[PDB]
Amino acid sequence: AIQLTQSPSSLSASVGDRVTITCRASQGISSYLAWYQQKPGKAPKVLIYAASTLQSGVPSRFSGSGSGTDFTLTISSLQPEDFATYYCQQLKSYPLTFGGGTKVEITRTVAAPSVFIFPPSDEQLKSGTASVVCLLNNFYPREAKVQWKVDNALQSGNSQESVTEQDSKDSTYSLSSTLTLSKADYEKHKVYACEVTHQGLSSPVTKSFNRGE
Amino acid sequence: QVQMVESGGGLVRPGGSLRLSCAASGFTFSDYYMSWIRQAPGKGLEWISYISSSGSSMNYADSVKGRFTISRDNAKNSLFLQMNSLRAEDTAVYYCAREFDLTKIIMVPPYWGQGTLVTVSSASTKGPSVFPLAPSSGTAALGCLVKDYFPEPVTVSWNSGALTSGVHTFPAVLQSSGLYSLSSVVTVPSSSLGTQTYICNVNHKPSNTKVDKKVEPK
Amino acid sequence: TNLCPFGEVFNATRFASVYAWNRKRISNCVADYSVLYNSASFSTFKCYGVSPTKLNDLCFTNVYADSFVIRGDEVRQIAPGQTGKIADYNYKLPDDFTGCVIAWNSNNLDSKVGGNYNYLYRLFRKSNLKPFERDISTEIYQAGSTPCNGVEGFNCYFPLQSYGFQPTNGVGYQPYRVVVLSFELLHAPATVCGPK
Ligand SMILES: *[C@@H]1O[C@H](CO)[C@@H](O)[C@H](O)[C@H]1NC(C)=O
Repeated sequence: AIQLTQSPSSLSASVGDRVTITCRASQGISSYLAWYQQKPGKAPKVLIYAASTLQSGVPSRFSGSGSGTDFTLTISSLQPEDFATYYCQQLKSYPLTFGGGTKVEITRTVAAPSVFIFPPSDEQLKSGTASVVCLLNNFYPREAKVQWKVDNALQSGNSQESVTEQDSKDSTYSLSSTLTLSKADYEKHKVYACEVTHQGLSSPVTKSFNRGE
Repeated sequence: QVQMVESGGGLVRPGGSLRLSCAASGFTFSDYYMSWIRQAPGKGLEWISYISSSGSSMNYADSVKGRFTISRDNAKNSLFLQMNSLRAEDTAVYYCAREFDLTKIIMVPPYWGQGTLVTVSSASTKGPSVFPLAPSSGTAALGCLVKDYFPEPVTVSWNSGALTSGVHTFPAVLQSSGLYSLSSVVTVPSSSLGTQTYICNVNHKPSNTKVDKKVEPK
Repeated sequence: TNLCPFGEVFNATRFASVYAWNRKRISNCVADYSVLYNSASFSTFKCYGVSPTKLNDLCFTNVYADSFVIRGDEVRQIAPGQTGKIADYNYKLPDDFTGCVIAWNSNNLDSKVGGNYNYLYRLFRKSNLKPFERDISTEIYQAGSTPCNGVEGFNCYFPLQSYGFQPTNGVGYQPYRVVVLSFELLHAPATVCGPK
């Protein structure tokens, strides 16, 4: 089984930079090579087949070269929508095999988050839990801290967050922290606060509401 | 237009059986070798199986030999993957792919379906509840909170796909209860909050949940 | 003496693939080649250098029955000097072929709802077959410029194709049972004679 060795396994680069990715086959495979692009939560799509033929649609920023054992994928001017994981596939012979992937991130200027807080809904309260959600929209870099405060008491153990992948237009991130309390506990308190720390803010931003408007 | 649509994914007991199906159109199906390739959550691409154009040859990666069997029906433009003795390592997104054209000798690009997720778990299916993330009190933010479902995936859209600018659908988080949760949010002009209608469409196939929640002020 | 066993040939439960066509040697028996034609359930009955109702007053050393399954649009190939995948890579009739070609539709025995993959034919070959040759090799076929190392891939295809007979195919893609009778007269005591 032909083994493929792809380098590097991740890289970051600025918009407009040239990005180069390489694949090394354990055997001659002449030109029987495809390059795939896989965007977040999508299926892999072929950019180049036969080592250097552009698939229809694919922007001409993309090109490939090599023959035998050493192949190269070039994005001549990295664009925001190029955030993806790239794979090489050997097509000489079954079992078909793949390189390990190359996560391509975009280097960007600093952007502060826009912060929103969201009280639990009328509906969910009837069920016996309360979910308090805090949104951090379109910031950069990824690092961020959310602290929950309930009547000024710092919460611990009762929040989970997740972050999106880099946005395909402005290369920023978004994050969503959710605080989970029982209906009883939630109603024992008035002030619900989301305190956000991020490199783009001079001082932590707090967004808050009072239970029951 | 080449189209490859997969189906039959979902929740399977550890040790049980599932049969995936790949429907194809836009090309003379019987001319092409086909393959199943799978991608585990967060991992890379693993090829597992191929069948030749006419069904006279087939083979399997080692992690799958003895347990899975590939087949095709050239009258129905359909590829199949029968999966037996499933286990935790088999949880993945399974893709079907059309590869070599024995009719010609020119290299053609492969074509892949969209994937289907099979989850090998003993836990029970469970449909989500959907709660609005009501907006403002300019650019306003609103959303939907899809809570307590199993297994993955859940899909969200906004205004039946009419609203796409400004959406962020977050990765599902796995709570201590063993159920997942997921939020989806949109940024929207403040003035449009009286005029324009905002609905989020949640669909959780493993429990046949399809819910539309109006997200509105107050 | 005894009767020739054409019933075993024509009414055999299993028929070979054409790439691996079966030859039976008919010997020491009395044959009514009319009673073969009289079973007028044959869509093809073409004879070469001979005729039914004349096979009954003729004696030969050996009679050969080659049998196999192909598809409807390939029957036309089971004839001398024909070209095509069957005539070139599976079963060639010589220029001096002397015998009859008898075929008939077998959709009721040889198709299956998911497709029957038991019946195969060779699609690729480096060289045309010679008359009455048989190639049962299974080596991967190099359709391109690079070797195949015993393994399928781009331009490296296992040569045998599956017919995949299904009952819903149009006639040209349905299975036909073929029997080719070849009559041979060596300088030796004849042992296959008509009743005459
Ligand atoms: C095949 O079987 C049928 C039905 O039993 C019979 O009538 C026919 O004569 C047989 N054919 C030969 C060649 O014996």
